[PDB]
Amino acid sequence: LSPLALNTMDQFSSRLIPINYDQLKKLDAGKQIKLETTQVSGNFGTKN
Amino acid sequence: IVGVGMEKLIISTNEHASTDQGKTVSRATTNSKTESNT
Repeated sequence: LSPLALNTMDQFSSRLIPINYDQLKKLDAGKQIKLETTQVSGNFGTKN
Repeated sequence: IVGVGMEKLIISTNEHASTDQGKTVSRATTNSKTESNT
């Protein structure tokens, strides 16, 4: 399957992630954006 | 004992910039008639 898209930053998924003008001038110059995971939340299963 | 430390601050200027260019072509015609009596 294809990867999922992370393109909203607010809690209700109604606001796109923006970048600054100088950040765009960096992006079109060949500089890449790296992704770092800081923490992951999740659940485990038990028996009632 | 939890504390927060800032490493750097980033400023995003909230400006709006526009650029407009135009072109025009025009044409006129005049019919002038003059009478002189003396």
